[PDB]
Amino acid sequence: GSDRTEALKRMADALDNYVIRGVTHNIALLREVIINSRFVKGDISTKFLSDVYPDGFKGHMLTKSEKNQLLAIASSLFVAFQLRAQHFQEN
Amino acid sequence: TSVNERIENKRRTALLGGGQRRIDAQHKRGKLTARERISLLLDPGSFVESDMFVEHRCADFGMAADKNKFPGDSVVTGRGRINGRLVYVFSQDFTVFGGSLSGAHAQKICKIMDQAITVGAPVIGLNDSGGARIQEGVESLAGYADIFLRNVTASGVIPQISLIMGPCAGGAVYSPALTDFTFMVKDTSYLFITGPDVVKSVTNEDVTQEELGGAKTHTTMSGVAHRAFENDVDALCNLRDFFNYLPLSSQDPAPVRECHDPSDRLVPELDTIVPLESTKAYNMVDIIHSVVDEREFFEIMPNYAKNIIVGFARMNGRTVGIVGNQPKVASGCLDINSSVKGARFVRFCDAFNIPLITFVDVPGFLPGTAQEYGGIIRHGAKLLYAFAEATVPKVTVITRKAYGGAYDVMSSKHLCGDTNYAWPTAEIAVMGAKGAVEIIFKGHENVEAAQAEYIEKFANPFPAAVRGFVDDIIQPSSTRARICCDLDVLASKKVQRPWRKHANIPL
Ligand SMILES: O=CCCCC[C@@H]1SC[C@@H]2NC(=O)N[C@@H]21
Repeated sequence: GSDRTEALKRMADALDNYVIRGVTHNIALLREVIINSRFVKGDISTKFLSDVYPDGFKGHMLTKSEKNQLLAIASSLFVAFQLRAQHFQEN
Repeated sequence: TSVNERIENKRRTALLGGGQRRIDAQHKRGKLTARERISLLLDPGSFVESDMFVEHRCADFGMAADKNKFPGDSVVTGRGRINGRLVYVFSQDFTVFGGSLSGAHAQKICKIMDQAITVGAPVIGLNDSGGARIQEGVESLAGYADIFLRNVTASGVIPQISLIMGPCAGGAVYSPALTDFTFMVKDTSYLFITGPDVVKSVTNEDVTQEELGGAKTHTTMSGVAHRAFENDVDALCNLRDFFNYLPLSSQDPAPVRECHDPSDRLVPELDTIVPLESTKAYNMVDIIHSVVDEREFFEIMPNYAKNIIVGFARMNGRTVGIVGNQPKVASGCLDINSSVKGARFVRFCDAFNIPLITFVDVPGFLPGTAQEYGGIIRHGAKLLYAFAEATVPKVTVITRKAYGGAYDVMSSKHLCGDTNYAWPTAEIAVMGAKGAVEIIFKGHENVEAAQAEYIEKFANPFPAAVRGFVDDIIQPSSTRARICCDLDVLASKKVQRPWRKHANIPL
């Protein structure tokens, strides 16, 4: 990027657009580090991962709005599948 | 009371089946009532019921008492729609006389079956019944036969599906056996002609109902059931999904629905799936998932005779049947159970105009005295005949080995196949290279040079390709595209055969 913010934003977007199937992968951790408020402020050290995740990595934690968005997306996808199930060709 | 009020009374009584306490007892077992099952299975507001007020006419053993009269008489029958397509359904009501079959029960089932055959729509039966109603004696037997005949008359005309959702014993077990597909619910359904008590009394064997006829037994050992589901709800959802695949009758082509997966999508992951060394196995299910639309595959008998794989999928939105050898299990060798499992699926697919796709990697048939004494010859002939008889489009891809008569059985081009393809790892030969060299050159000391020349000249797909046994040798990554193209060309395939009442398949 032209500045640090642009580079971090394009990364987050790149990690969300990365398709890897057949193995487990660390994209979830990488994506969470890149958006973490300490990392974005540059408040980082060699202990960053132990300090930010003492219990362990539990994956992203959704805010009420994020949870509502995820639920809406899932419901829309379910309804879209159900609807496509009804589109037979002419008989 | 007026006639109208008696009508509401009868409607209300029928809607409750055998009573609220019976319904509660049913629920505590973890089972749904017949009407709840119908509601879950059909499109909302589409169920039209038939013969609500039909009652049994038995007059023996106090069966004519008003307390023994139930409107509907332990079965709910009618029609509905699944995803907008017409279907006829009957559901057995366990809360009325334990779901025993009486004259009226069989009469209602036969009425719906006759209607379905008249209009040409599939039939779905949810089975939960103790057996014949002993109080009606021979009458019950007659009803069973009336059903059986219709099943046989409907075979190959309209698809028939059975879902065992409760106890099912005695002659009642035979009707599901005559249908095309049988599904079972785990831990709450079972099938057996004779119960455990008679088994103990006669053969001095100790067994439970689950062991004798549980879903696991009939999905892993007897090869009677095609799928087992966790719950009534899960079973019904999967039943709707499965029904989406089938055509309504044998007069209709394979269903074609809206498709988003491009028909020319490449599959580079297949270019190295097959190991070079013939001593290492791979998973054919991975290839099947890669090739089919959206990686969606409805497998049949997934836990029975795992050395072969059969199922339903879609190519470019068109329903197709998949048959493939499984090198991951028993080296992919054919045997009795796998032969039967493949043969019946192939015959069903052919009967209803569903194209067939085959993936071939087979070294031969399983050896041993157990296979010979079990009649491996006739069982393998079953699958061979199934492929030879089919007139639907047939597409075959050889990934690795195809040796001896097993190559012929697996839809070889000589069985009037349509298109046959070979991957670069294909090997079409009478037998293994070492055995062929032993037989041919035995009695010559310079074995090594002759064996090297033989392997160089024959341990590859060239011998078949040069004779036209395979239409082409294709890069694995293009597989899907090729198949799709062929399925578009062969959709209008038509073949002429000599007249006959029917064939005589080995049994
Ligand atoms: O011990 C290995 C030598 C013989 C193995 C022959 C295999 S068994 C599976 C396949 N079916 C046959 O008839 N031959 C091969």
